[PDB]
Amino acid sequence: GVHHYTIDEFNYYYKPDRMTWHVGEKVELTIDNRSQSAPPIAHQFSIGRTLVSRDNGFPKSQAIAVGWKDNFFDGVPITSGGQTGPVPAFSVSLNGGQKYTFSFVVPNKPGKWEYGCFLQTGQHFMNGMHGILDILPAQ
Ligand SMILES: [Cl-]
Ligand SMILES: [Cu+2]
Ligand code: NA
Repeated sequence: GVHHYTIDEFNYYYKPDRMTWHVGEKVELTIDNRSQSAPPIAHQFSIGRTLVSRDNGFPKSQAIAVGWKDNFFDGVPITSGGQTGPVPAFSVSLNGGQKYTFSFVVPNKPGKWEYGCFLQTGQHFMNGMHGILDILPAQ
């Protein structure tokens, strides 16, 4: 069947912050921006590998996240309401209280992926806004 997954966004973390899918699973994923602040803030949800950070040539106690080198959803056909097809550079951006639901088949990309928010020049990411996606081979 279609498996329903929900990832809630809060300042500055995801619930759940860990998720496990199998290759070939039918997934319907809802990203919901449940920002609790006054005012509430926008959040990003991107699945990728290999973190890119800023560089200025000086060392940092905390590297400033700017994105993923590898997008998990590259080539992955997605359905969301009336639209079907792959989305170039797919990332989910939501104002406070907006949600977005989309469905796909988990691609043959096994192993450890990460999800993250790069907004406010990586301050959300530095504050904890990232999680881990494990892709298991089809049983
Ligand atoms: Cl960020
Ligand atoms: Cu965020
Ligand atoms: Na988002």
